[PDB]
Amino acid sequence: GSSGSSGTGERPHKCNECGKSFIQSAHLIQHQRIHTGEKPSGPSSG
Ligand SMILES: [Zn+2]
Repeated sequence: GSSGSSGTGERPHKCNECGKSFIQSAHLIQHQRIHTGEKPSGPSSG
């Protein structure tokens, strides 16, 4: 059991991709991007 992000000082917003955290949502909503980029090659229509 690797305890991570356990202690004092937490945020109401956390990334579901890696697990990071941010004070404001706008901060996270933007970060999550680093995980999902643009792939116009994929077959997925649209
Ligand atoms: Zn992340």
